Formats: sequence, structure tokens, C-alpha cells
Amino acid sequence: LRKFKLVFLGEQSVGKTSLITRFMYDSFDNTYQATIGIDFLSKTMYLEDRTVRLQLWDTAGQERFRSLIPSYIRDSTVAVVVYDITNTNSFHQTSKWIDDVRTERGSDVIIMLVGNKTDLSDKRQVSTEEGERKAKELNVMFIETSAKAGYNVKQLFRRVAAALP
Ligand SMILES: Nc1nc2c(ncn2[C@@H]2O[C@H](COP(=O)(O)OP(=O)(O)NP(=O)(O)O)[C@@H](O)[C@H]2O)c(=O)[nH]1
Ligand SMILES: [Mg+2]
Repeated sequence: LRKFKLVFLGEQSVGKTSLITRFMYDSFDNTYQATIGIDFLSKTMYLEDRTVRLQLWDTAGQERFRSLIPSYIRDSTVAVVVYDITNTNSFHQTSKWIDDVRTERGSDVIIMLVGNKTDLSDKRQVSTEEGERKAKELNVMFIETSAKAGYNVKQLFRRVAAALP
């Protein structure tokens, strides 16, 4: 089968896992269950009217697990790097995650920068335009989402899939 190989990266608590579960299961939980190490989903699905093997690695944002991540980045055609629009540190820290992807794959990768939690726009600390500007500077795609609301979650996956050969 064709593969659709993604890795989710980003600081702790930004909503990596929640994006994945909203997409795959239409499921969201307010309760925080930290990802420990690297979790994995492999599923045969239909993409754009073809059978595709999804291989999705969901990494922990905690620094203590970061040493595990390079081999998973190496095997991933798509890297999804997530931040929380309410947390400026999480936004600036996307740089190291993108650098980690470049270290392993150079330009031979699709990267999507995601500003998540737009349902919390009252608490927004990073503008949409700041995100767009950073993405363009780094030569990566950009989207804003809300895993909680189910906003732009399917679109995230559609857009990275559309970039696959
Ligand atoms: N309001 C709101 N909360 C969200 C959103 N996405 C995730 N959360 C919340 O933020 C917390 C962390 O979410 P989670 O998906 O576990 O984040 P993660 O990036 O996978 N964390 P880790 O790196 O620890 O695995 C949870 O309490 C979850 O409910 C969102 O779009 N909006
Ligand atoms: Mg997680």
C-alpha cells in the first residue's frame, strides 16, 4: 500500500493527541492524559478514493522523552508541529521541533505548523499572522485549529495528504 506517515511534535499540552483523536474518532477529552514515550496508530483507510496505510506517531512533548524521537521523524513523510495559541513559549519552541525535522529529513518532508486551541481566543497570545509569518519563514505550511471545537482538524489532515505524491 501507499503510506501516509505522520509524526506529531510539539511542546507538552499543546493538543497533539487531541488533534489526532478528534480526527480519527471524533473524540475529545478535557482530562489531560500525558503521552508517555511515543504512541502509535497504524490503520488501513481510504484516501481520496484509494487504500492507504496510515502510520501515525504521537510523541510526548516532555523533554525527558525527546531522545526517543529522531528515528520516528526519520521515517515520517509528514511532520505536524503544534503549538497552543494561548501560550507564547509553546509557539517559539516550535523552532526546535522544526529544526529536529530538518536535521533528519532536510527538504524531503511535508511540515505543517499548527496553532491549536482557537476556542480559547479570549486567551490568545499569538496572532494568526505571527503564525503565518513564522511558517512562511521556515518554509512550512500553516493552519489554526481547535481540537475541542472540531475546527480545521479534518482540514489539517486533508492539506498534508494533498501534498503527498
Ligand atoms: N480548550 C482546548 N483545550 C484543548 C485543545 N486541545 C487540547 N486541549 C486540552 O489540552 C490538554 C492537553 O491536550 P493533549 O492533547 O493531551 O496535549 P499533547 O500535546 O498531546 N500533550 P503531551 O505532549 O503531554 O502528550 C488537555 O487537557 C486537553 O483537553 C483545544 O483545541 N482546546
Ligand atoms: Mg499527547
